Amino acid sequence: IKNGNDRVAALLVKEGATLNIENAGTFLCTVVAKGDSDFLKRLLSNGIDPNSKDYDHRTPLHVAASEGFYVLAIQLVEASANVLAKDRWGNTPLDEALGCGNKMLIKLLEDAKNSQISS
Amino acid sequence: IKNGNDRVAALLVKEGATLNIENAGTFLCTVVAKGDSDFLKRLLSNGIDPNSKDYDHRTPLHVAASEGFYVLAIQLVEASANVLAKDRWGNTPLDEALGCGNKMLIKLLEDAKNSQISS
Amino acid sequence: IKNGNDRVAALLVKEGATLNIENAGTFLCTVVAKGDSDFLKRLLSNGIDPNSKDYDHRTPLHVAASEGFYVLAIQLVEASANVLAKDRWGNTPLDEALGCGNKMLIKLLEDAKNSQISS
Repeated sequence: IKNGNDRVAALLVKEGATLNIENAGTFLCTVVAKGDSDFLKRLLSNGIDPNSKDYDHRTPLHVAASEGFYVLAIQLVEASANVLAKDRWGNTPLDEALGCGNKMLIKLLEDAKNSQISS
Repeated sequence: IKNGNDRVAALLVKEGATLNIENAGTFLCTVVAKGDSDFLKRLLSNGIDPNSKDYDHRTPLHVAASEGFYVLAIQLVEASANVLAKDRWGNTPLDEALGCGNKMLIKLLEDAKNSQISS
Repeated sequence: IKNGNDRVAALLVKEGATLNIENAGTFLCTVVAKGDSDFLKRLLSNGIDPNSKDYDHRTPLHVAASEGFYVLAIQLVEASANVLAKDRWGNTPLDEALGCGNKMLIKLLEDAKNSQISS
């Protein structure tokens, strides 16, 4: 995946390939920090769980809201990985999105959270 | 350092060597999550920064103090680690240790706070 | 174990070896005094008794809990160490940990006490 050769990965997943990595929550949290949107798109194509949390119990929804990224959050919201999960500090990702700002993306995040809460 | 070969590690220090790891703050706070002490004790002997910030600007002192690591906290402050730091939301490591609740850690944090005040 | 050569240590275990040290209780409780975590962890892998009594009939759990060693306490109880022990004057390790004062240690001691009650 990191080499950009997704064609080979199709054969592997057809044979029963599983993407298991230690401390996946930390790995899935630092990818959005670098802004590698293309790299992140291939990750969810492998069926990896996006609800993993780091040592501080922070889902990728928390960092995406704090980072103020709209494109990354839109793809992450499509994965449907929780709506509002309390962290060690006790702050829900929805609350972090409102505090961070970005009303253009805050409304989209709120609508995505409302849709997730409705389901 | 990974295999504990301090004899070989000390040779490189004399001949000239340093630790160049991507996401030093993120990597260092992950080590303290497991709880190993000897692995990171020799790391500080190679000149690694103990105050490196993670993606959430969280010092390893915050990780050690919040979970309840005590023997590791004194090791970190032995490397002149800052104690008046703040997190992304805003919280001092001494306040975080006091918030969790530990008489022994509060006294150690107060001593660290006194050292910072004395400077 | 002294030099950390676990590779050589594991060979002796397979070929047949054991630790025969005079005053095992006195020696073991001295290990936790300095606070090294890697040294005593491999000791339990060789079958050393974690409940060996010292000259004052003090278990290593009492030494770790009284001073405030938390990461070592979970290591000792991982070797099926007794938690309802008594000292020469008479004091449970859970009571000693509670007497010193530690919210994290009290919960761990209560969990250890629950395991002893469940048996």
